[PDB]
Amino acid sequence: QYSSNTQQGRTSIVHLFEWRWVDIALECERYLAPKGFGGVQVSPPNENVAIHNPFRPWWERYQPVSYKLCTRSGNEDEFRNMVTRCNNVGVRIYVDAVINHMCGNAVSAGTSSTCGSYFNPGSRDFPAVPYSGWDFNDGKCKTGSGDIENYNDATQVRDCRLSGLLDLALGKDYVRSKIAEYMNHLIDIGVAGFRIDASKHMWPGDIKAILDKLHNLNSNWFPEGSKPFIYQEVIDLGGEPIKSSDYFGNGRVTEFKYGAKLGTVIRKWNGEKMSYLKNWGEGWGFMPSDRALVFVDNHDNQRGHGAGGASILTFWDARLYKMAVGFMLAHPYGFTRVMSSYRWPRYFENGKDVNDWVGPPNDNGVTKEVTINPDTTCGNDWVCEHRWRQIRNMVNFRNVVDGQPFTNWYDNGSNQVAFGRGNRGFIVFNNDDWTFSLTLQTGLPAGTYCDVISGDKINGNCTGIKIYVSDDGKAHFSISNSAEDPFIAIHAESKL
Ligand SMILES: [Ca+2]
Ligand SMILES: [Cl-]
Repeated sequence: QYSSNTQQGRTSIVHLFEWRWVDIALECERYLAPKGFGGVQVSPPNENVAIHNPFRPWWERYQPVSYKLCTRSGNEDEFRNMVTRCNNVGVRIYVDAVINHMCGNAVSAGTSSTCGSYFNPGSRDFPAVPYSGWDFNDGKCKTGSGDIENYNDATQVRDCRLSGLLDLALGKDYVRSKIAEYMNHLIDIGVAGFRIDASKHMWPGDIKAILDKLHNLNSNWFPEGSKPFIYQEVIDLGGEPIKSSDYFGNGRVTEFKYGAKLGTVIRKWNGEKMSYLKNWGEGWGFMPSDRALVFVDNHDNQRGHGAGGASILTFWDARLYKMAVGFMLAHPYGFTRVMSSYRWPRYFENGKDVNDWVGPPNDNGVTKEVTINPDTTCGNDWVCEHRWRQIRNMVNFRNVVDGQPFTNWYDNGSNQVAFGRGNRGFIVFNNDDWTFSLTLQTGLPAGTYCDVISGDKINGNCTGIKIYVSDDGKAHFSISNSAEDPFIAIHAESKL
């Protein structure tokens, strides 16, 4: 479950949050494939609750009604069509598996579901699965409210309702099987792995028992013996009885310390400065690199939702955001996930975004397609951070330098740093209030290199800044403190 299963030479997965299957399918063939992306994390593909108050919030997709592959992103035909087309061009699909619970216990019974299935939360009735009262932890939970009341109690965090969400009895073989059934449906369709939603709220053993029932990946695209890639969502910033390491047996785990710390550093808050990033990684208290699923922000924290703090950088902070993502993509630590979002009508009430619930761009509830402007940007309020040249070129930078060791690090004691990856790449950052002008050892072979942040290499020339690495591997860098993108990057494939 530790192998990404991505095509030979691809190191990142992008989260196309709330995107529709047909758009992802197209996105794979026209952009993701030729741009070297490894895979796409898709929003939950199973039928969820249609919550009309508020109007179709993004979080309704985290409230299962059944395992029918029918959502606002598309039906089963479209889902299968997407997986096939993406796999045919070397781009993998990773499913966000919401298996810890069904919907909120207070949701009204009826057919307000993305596929019309009937369900009765009050009576614990989900016939489309089917699940009955016998399949939830109502009698196992020992709290007075029946919900999770204290995270200092590892047991209730696992057996009680997460904010009211009906907690599935993952200890029962029947439930474990119904879930395995759903996941094998996805695997057989072509899925390459899963993001396991709310991993902290399930015993590491129940998850395992579920994974033990899964098929090997589709043998038309994946080698024999291939197991689904597994990265469990566990928010652990320390201090809790539950640790991210408790899940290393099932696969990789989300490292929420990564984004929180990088953001505080890049924003230069709490006395942090980029020069401190020289021992970035385990040296900062993070989990082992071979188990970490890193990212700057995710669909949750870019909204402050159960977020890791205000330090989290997002597309709203474009300039600093690109530096954060660039550094992550260049640093060998962990497996990188790039975020891609939609712009919502953010409105504050003093540290309160009352519009953080707003779902994806839509027309009366129907998710809007992703239009592609000529400058390769996206319309209909889709941010598409993964298409920003600075991020897109850094995704390839990670591919190019893959396997090379972190070396040639330099820092000015403040916020001007630079480091390379073996003899295949070198990146430079200036986050100080003055100019960064210096000759640095890049560890790269002599030549003229295109800065892949400012431009691209095309027809034996650069469209942006050019860097000249002399015979001893040294090159001059000059990044103004007021540059729109205060960082430069070059690698073996950007060389003329
Ligand atoms: Ca649970
Ligand atoms: Cl996540």
